[PDB]
Formats: sequence, C-alpha cells, structure tokens
Amino acid sequence: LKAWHLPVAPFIKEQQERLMITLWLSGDDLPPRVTLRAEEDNEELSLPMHRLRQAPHPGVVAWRGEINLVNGQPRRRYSFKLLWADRQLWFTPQEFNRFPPARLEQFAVDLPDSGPQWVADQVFYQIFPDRFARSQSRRKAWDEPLTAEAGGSTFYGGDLDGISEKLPYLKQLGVTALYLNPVFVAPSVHKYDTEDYRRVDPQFGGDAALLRLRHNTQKEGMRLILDGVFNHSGDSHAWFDRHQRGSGGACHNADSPWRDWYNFSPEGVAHDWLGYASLPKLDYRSSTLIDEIYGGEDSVVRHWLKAPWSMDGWRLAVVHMLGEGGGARNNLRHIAGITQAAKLERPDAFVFGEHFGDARQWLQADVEDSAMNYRGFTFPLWGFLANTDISYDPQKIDAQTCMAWMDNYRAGLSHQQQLRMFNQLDSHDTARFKSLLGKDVARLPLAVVWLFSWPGVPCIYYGDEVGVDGNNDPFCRKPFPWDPALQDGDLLDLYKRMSKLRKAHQALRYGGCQVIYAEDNVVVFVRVYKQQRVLVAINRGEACEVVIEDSPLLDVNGWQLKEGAGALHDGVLTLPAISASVWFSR
Amino acid sequence: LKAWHLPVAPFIKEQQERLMITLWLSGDDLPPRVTLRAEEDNEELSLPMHRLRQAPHPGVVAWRGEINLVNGQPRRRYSFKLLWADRQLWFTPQEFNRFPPARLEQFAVDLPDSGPQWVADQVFYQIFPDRFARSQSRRKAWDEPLTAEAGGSTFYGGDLDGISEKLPYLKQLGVTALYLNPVFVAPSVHKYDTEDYRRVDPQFGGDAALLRLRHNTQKEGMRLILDGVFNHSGDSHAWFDRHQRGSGGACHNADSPWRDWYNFSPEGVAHDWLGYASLPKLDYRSSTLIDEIYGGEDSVVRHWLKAPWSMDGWRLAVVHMLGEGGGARNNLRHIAGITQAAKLERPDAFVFGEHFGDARQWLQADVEDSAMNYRGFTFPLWGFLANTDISYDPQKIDAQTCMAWMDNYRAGLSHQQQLRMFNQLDSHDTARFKSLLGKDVARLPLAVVWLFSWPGVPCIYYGDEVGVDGNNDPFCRKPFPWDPALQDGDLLDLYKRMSKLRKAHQALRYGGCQVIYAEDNVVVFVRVYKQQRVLVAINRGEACEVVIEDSPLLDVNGWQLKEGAGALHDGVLTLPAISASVWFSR
Ligand SMILES: C[C@H]1O[C@H](O)[C@H](O)[C@@H](O)[C@H]1N[C@H]1C=C(CO)[C@@H](O)[C@H](O)[C@H]1O
Ligand SMILES: C[C@H]1O[C@H](O)[C@H](O)[C@@H](O)[C@H]1N[C@H]1C=C(CO)[C@@H](O)[C@H](O)[C@H]1O
Repeated sequence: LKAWHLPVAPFIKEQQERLMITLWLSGDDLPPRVTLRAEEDNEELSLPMHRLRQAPHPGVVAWRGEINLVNGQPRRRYSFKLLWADRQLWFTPQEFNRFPPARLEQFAVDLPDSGPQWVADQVFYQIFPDRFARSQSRRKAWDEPLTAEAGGSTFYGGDLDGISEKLPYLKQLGVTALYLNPVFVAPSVHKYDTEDYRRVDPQFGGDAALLRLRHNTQKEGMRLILDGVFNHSGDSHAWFDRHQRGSGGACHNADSPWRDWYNFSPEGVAHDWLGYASLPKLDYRSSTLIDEIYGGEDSVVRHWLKAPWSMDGWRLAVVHMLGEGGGARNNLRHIAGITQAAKLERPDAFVFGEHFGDARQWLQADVEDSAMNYRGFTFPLWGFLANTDISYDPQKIDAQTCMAWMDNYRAGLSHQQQLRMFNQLDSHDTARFKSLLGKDVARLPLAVVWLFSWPGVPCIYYGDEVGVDGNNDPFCRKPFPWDPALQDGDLLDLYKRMSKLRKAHQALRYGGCQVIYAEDNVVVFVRVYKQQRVLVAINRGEACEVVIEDSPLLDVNGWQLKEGAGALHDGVLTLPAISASVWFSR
Repeated sequence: LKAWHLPVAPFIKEQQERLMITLWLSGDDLPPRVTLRAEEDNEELSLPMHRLRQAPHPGVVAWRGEINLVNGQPRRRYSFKLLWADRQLWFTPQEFNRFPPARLEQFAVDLPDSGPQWVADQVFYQIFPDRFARSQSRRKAWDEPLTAEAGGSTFYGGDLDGISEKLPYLKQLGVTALYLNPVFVAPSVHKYDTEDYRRVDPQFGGDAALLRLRHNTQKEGMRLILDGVFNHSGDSHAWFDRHQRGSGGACHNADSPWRDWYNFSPEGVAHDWLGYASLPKLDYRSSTLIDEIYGGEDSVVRHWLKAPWSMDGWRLAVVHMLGEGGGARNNLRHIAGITQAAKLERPDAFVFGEHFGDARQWLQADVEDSAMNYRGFTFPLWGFLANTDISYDPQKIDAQTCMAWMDNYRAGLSHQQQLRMFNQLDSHDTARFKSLLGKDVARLPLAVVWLFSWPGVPCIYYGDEVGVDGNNDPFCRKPFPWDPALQDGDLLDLYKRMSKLRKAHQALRYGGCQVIYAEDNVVVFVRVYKQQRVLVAINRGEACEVVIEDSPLLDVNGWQLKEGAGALHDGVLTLPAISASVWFSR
C-alpha cells in the first residue's frame, strides 16, 4: 500500500470558497472508501471522498474531497482515513498511522494566509554589526586575533554605513533581506544589554546611519529586520539604572517610576536572564510596561515599524522566557501581543522568535510568524553531518533518524509556516558550523545546498559564505575577511549559485517537501509545486549507488542537473562521495 | 539496554525546594554519563546526574539529579539524555528516542499543584436527569420503549429529588461525585437549548430541588458538577428570543440589548452549533457577554459556584468551539477565562471540557483542568475491545497499537493532569458500550476493570452498572431499570468491587502507570506509588500464557490477587479467556 499527498498543488486547489483535496493511492488492496478528516472551528469533520475516473499517474488511484472555506478559522488541518470492511488506516505528514494522528500533527494549509507572504521569496543574511564592515569615513584593529578576554568589551569598529557600503557585495551574493543584531544604545559590543530602546548606538553610526541603511536597502529592494530584546533590559537603562548614574532607577529607588517593571526578591536581588546581573528581567504584569513595549501606539515594537524607520519586522530575543513575575508566566499572551502590535503598525510585518528549543507550542498557537529553526533544521544537520548537537555532546544519527527528526518537527506546522521558518547553519550564539565539521569539513557544501532547498527561508550568518570559522561565542564573531586571499572563493560561488537556483524555481520557495530516500549516509527529497519538481540528493559518505523506486512524484518529462556531480538514470542515483546534487524537472 | 522512570515515588522526591529525580538503567553497555534535561521558564537546562552507590533492585543502576524549584513555572518537564563517547539516546514517556522528544511530550510533574486535588479520589457518576429516577411525590411512562420519534420532546419524568432519594444506592455503588446533564430552564428534555442560565427547570423540581440535592450530597460527602453550556444558547432564550414570545430579542430586533451577543450573516442567518438553528452561537467578542458568562462577580460561571449553590465545578459543553465572530476565534483565552473565574469563586473548583477530539492543545496550555477523555481512553477501548470508533467505522487494532495510542496521548500530560482525566466507556452522546461490543459482550467486564485502574478519574454513565444498552442518542438515554429483575446484578457487583479496590489502594488514585506487556490480545500494566504496586492483566481473547520478563518495577514481596481468575507464578501469567485480573502487591 502506498499513499502520496502534499499541502500544495497538484494535490490541493482552491475554487469558489472550497478547498479541493486530492489523495494518491497505489497498491494491491486499496480501500473502497476514504474519509477526509477535516476540521471546522476545532470540530472534527468526516468528509466523503470519491475516486477520480482518470488516474493521475500510472498505477495511482486519486481520491478527492472538499473543505468548505466560508466558515471556520484560517488554518485548515486535515488527514486521510482509509476504510476497509474490517479496519482503517490513517495517512499523515508522517506516513501511515495505525491509530489517529495528533490534531496538531496533520496536514495544514492557512486559507486565508494572513502571514508575511514575502518571507518565502527572501535570502536572509545576519550581520553582527561590530564585526561586518567599517564605513569609509569612521578598540582592536581588524586583523587582530579574537581572544577569550573581555569578549563583551572588544570593539572592531564595524558600523551601519559599512553595511550600506557593502550592499553591492550582498546583492551579488543573492541576499534580499538583512537581520541585524541589536543596534540600540547599549554598553556592550553585542548590545543585548539595552540602555535606550529609542536611539541607535552612536558606535554603529547613530540614528542617521540606520536611516541611511533603511533608505539604501529600500532602494535595493532589500528587507530589514531588527533584533528586539524585550525579555530583559540592560542594568544601565534609565528604568533600572544600577550604577545610580542618573535618577529614578528601579534598582535603588523603592519609589522609582519603573519599580514595578522589574521583580525583586525578599533579598533585594532582581530576577535576570539566567543569572546575568547585567540583564534584569522585565515584569509584564505591569500595565505601563506592556503599553511601552507593545501596547501603545508609539510603543517600542511599533515605533521602529512606522515612518521614518519603516522596518520590516522583529527578531524576538529570548522570546520563550518573556513574561510576568520574574519568569515565563503568561508568555504566550505577551508574545501574541507583541506580534499583534507589529501587524497593526505594518500588516506584512515579519515577527520570528529565537527558539533554541522546541518552538511548536508557540507556533501552533500562532503567537509569532516563525522561529529561528534550531530544533527543526540546525541541530538535525549538526547531528547528521557534524556528529554534534546544542550542547556539543557526541551525536550518531543516520539519515533515517535525521529525516524522522526533521519531518516530525514540521508536521506540527502548516505549509505556510514551514515556508517561512528561519533556517541557518549557525549564528552568533553557536560555534561556526565549518569548525564543528572538524575533520569532515568537506561536508560543508552539502549543508549549503541543504540550507537553500529545505522548506523555510535561508539565513546566511555573515562570513559563512567565504569560509570563516571559530568556536562558540566569543570566537564565532570574527571580523569578516574582506581580503579575497583570506576568502574561500569556491564556497562563495556555491552560495551565489544556490540563491540563484532559489530565485529561479517556484518549488524551492513555495513547494511541498517529500522525503523519498533516507538510509545511512544518503538523504533524497523532492520539492513539489504544481508541475515543477526539484530533486535533491545528499550523500555524507563515500561514493554509492541508490535505487529510487518508481514514484508518481518523480514521473516527469526529464531531469536537468543544476548543481553537484550526481547522476540519475533509470531509477539509479550515482552519487559521488560527500556530494549534494540538485535536479530541476524538464 | 533498559530504563525505567515514572513521574512519582519512588522515582521523584521533593526536598528543601528541590525535586530529586531518579532514573533506573540496566544492561550491558550503560552510559558513563546521563544528563537530566529539565526546563526553567521554558529554557532547556542540562542538569548533571550521578550514579547512586546502592543498586535499587538487582541488576539496576540508578542515576539521580535535581531540579531547583524556587524559580520557574509550576509544571516541571524533564527527560533523560544518556551519553556515551560517540552517541546519545533519550529516555521519554514513550521509551527510548533516537532524536530529541517534543518538549510537550516529556515527563512532567506540577509543583506546586494548583489543580483540584480531590478529583483523583473520586468515583464519578453521570446522570441524565429525565431518565434516572422519579421522586416519590412528583410524557411517557417509565416502561414505555424508547423510540426514534421526537427524541428531544419525550419526557419520562426523572427529577433531582429522585437523585437525592437514590443517594443510598449511589453510596453503595461506591459513587463519590455526580456529574449532571443540564438542569437549567430549557424547552427540550436534554436541555442543552438553554433558555435561562439563572433558574433550574421546574420539570426537574426547580431551584428548591437542586438546593436539596446540593445539601444532600454535601451531607453524604459527595461532589456535584453541573453541565455548563456556554458556546451557544437556545433560540428561546430572552437574549435571542426567536419566537418573539417576549421583547428585546437579538433575533428580530436590530436594536436588541443583546444584538452583539450573536453573529448574523449578510443574509440574516445567525451562526449556530453545527447547523442547529435552535442553538445560536454566542459572540465572545462582546465585552458585555464576557462579563455575564464569566467576567463579572455574579457571572453565570461564578454564580452556581458561590453560596447557596456551592457547586464543585463545571463540565464545559462544546468547550473547543466557544469563541468570537461565529467560530472558535480566541478559543483558548475564553476557556482560560472561564476556568480562571471559576477558581476565583472556588479555588478547588473542577473545570473539565467536553473533547470528542484531541484535547492536548487545551490541556498543554492549562486552560482547563481536564477533559472528557474520549480520545485518550474511550476510543482506544472501543477499538481494542469492540472493533469500532467515534464514527462507528470498523477498527482492527491489537494491544501494541492500543497501548501505543493510550500512552502517546498521556505523554502530552503531566502526572497530575493524567490523574484527573475524566474517563468513561460511553456517555449520553455515544451508543452504549455494551451494545457496541455486539457479539463480544463478554468483554464488558474487562472494560470495567480497565476503567477503574487506568490513570484518571472514572465516571459511570447512569445505568451502565446494571447492564442497560442501546444505540446512539436517542437510544442511549433509556430510563434506568430500578427492577432488580431487569438488572445485571453480577455487573453491578463488579462495579462495587472495583470502586472498593480504588478507595483501598493509593496506586490506583495517585500512581504512575507503566505498560509492561502489550501484544495481540493481552495488555498488562502496573500502577506504581511509593512501595505499592497494582498489576492489571487484560486478555480479550482465548486462554493463554504470557511470560513477563523480570522487571524491577515488579520486584515485590509478593502478589495478592484481588479480582479476576488470572494466576501469576514464576514470571508466567496464566490468563483465562476474556479476562481481567488485578493483583495488589504484598
Ligand atoms: C541576551 C542573550 O539572548 C539573546 O537572544 C542573544 O541572541 C544572545 O546572543 C544572548 N547573549 C547576549 C548576552 C550575553 C550574556 O552575558 C553574552 O554572553 C552574549 O555574548 C551576548 O550576545
Ligand atoms: C449541545 C450538544 O453538545 C453538548 O456538549 C452535549 O454533550 C451534546 O449532547 C449535544 N447535543 C444536544 C443538542 C442536540 C442538537 O440538536 C441534540 O441532538 C442532543 O440530543 C442533545 O443532547
């Protein structure tokens, strides 16, 4: 028995306030009935399906049903209940299930989609401003080695006009969207110890440099996302003012105008971020704090989204811990509130959250558009390709396990959510992925191909594309090497080619995703959008041949190889050692 | 490799604001390190564990760690990360996992537990008031057969003083808590078409009869839960007033004081419950509607919870669809609001929701205490024992699948949530389970044993205990046969004995639950609380012998058989055909 379905054309078609749903089946004991299990306002529905007279592909029987769209919430969840005389079987994002799937692990399509539809067309690039580029006309020097000493106090001098001036490089790289680390007034170099949410830190060029950057990116058609740090302030902020270098500080004034914006124990110690005293945690019980951060018309969240700043959204730092009373009490309401405020100021605003852990409860409640997809994308690859994980603990997973992991996670997400998940191989909070591969550094191009072809929006971490390496923070924030002698020019070109493949093909931006093969060293999946197919074959080990069973998903006119040295012929994949290949259908 | 852990003593112990956590391991290639993956305010933690010098059982190595309780939210989620030099493996509620478990499918213990701790000590009994008992001093006659005609208009005359008068029968049955179907003024016999939330329907004896019932149950130490129907009103309610048999109705007055409490289309048709025009749906966008239902001090939810009514809580009818704008928009906020209001009036109030489907998103967000556990308890048994399901579609699942199903569902719930899940074999909205067994009716006692020994609180559906049967509503609401000639007296006695076993043994009220064996016809599980063990063996088919491997969970002084004709000796279970046995440890 075989089944196929993806939450996208050719399997679904919207027509006259109905969502038509098509299931493919093949095999020797097909169910004489199939029920479309759908859902309206959380009520499970049993919708009849009927066989189509015409086979869509050789040996395949298509069943078709219909979801009425006029009622019910935008997110439409569904699965397939195959019925024989004596038994039943479910078809799900995670293949066949002998007992019913979880409601939150069904196929899901958001209709209407009120999310930021532009995100799926982007290539993102994350910039740690101090370490990217100095402007022409502007404390360590650029070539001085990064050391473990005083990580938070060492400034190399990168600034925002440096980014503006490097926009032609980013354009040629294929970048269409920037995510900046914090830029607001803060004493440190990473600047997550915020001192003024209302001003750009002059060390990066002040408010004028960020306005120029906003103008310049608009001119080039590039989106711009700011780092929003709202779980905690810095202890130098006027609200907290630990060093009494001002008046009215919550820290040393029981009568401060912001005494209730922080939580102090019966010992006097304020609650902070994971025991970092420089980062006192904000108490979202306070109705005045809520108004200042997101509630009011000129709250911090909306401020940088309205003119003149007109930012395209917010990365939410430590989104999972924000809440009341010193911890994450009422976390989901407040993150929903932040997102709601942002979409009020800008309906197409992108709001994604930093989630090192499992983001599904946040995303399944729709309190944010997306997450930094560490759990669903990054760590599976650290495991499969680099033998490591979030804690740098040894990891030994084969392709079966890696794809069970990746597919299980996204089964909790609608198609539209999957398409805008924020995927990267590393960040300012992890060791460089190049370094993590260790002796297996020749696998790095596999990961770059995978980054641009797995569902979600890819984000290059500045410098990855030219081969910078280093261990975890502090050593992952090296100055970007602008000397081509210090650049991996071959790696740069692969990044260029992948972003070109992405712009070129709708399936890599909008397409469903079906894992076709996943055994030991080899992963094969296909992206699927209308008649278009994109086949990707990853081999982390030595040369091998793999038979691909006839799949109606792969029944095309022909395949044109676009990247890598793999060869597909008569259902046999010839894959060189440590390779990734991408075929486009003809 | 083997592992054991349950979210209860002997595996966990709270001491000096720390939660101590113990893992059992056995096998030939044990991990030299184990990390306790815990969570504080949603931040994943890596806590070290250390081997205990003393083996807790032969061949078992114990690791122990510690969760700091002074910070973080009440619900403490955790799992075990076994680490070797080259690889890792997770231990979870669902056995070993090669990739990390979902955050919401870990072990979880609620500390402090702010839920209704009395629920786990209860035996519930659900009464459909018209069909239970007529009072001594009071339209069909009691012995007239139930027909398909005019189901909603046929009254047999049961009333609340009938229940009061039958309290000695319920006491002897072992019942400690009642759940009543709706009793408020409504035209129908089931009375889910509410006309007045503020008055008891005189057909059941009016307000005086319910006060007597509240007094009488208090006198007998019995709890009392009312059916709260807040997703929709009846169309005869004054607010809606479809038949203009009053003034000010939302239905026929664009200026009604409650026009905004209902949602009308640009056609004039109000939104209702699943196309039943007699049940117009309430619009929880309205700030005045929110205040009347749960927001205000004398709102409907709090009204029946304060004196003189002093009810113990609310069953929430159609809890999953309640929301704004004609559908389930903002459903979770409003159900949280209802529960919050109830616990404000009565801190130990029990609020559970009607969930035919998958309740996990509601329970994982803690918007309610519990659910009618159709998905986690009822339908697995309909499948395993009666070959059917929610849609009365054929079902063929063996013990492996049934227990994978039951254990997967509860893995999404903390220990405390599992203990108060509202388990029943049938209800006023399903065919009688006795009828569903069809030719396999001899399996009915297996299900009764299972109802009283699976985690959760059992609820007898009135008449089940004496063998009434019938198909789905209308035929599942027969008049209760008070003639002992029409009663299955042997079935009645099993119910009595099971509720006695439950009162007698802490493990059946508080205990963890570990499935030990689940192959084909046979299910074996053990409830576990401190040194106490309760072993349950269910065999749905012919006589068989089953070997039980040595389990440290089963290493006790001895076993005393308490119910059924099974025999345990030297790791061999001798199980008669179609049997259920319960052993208590010695
Ligand atoms: C605020 C934190 O969470 C956010 O979400 C950022 O993503 C992180 O970078 C993170 N750390 C910042 C703060 C500290 C702590 O002292 C430093 O250790 C880091 O270098 C620095 O970046
Ligand atoms: C309101 C509904 O949901 C609640 O939650 C109850 O649990 C159900 O019983 C259910 N049905 C009631 C209403 C109708 C519909 O016309 C009748 O069909 C039923 O007989 C009657 O009981």
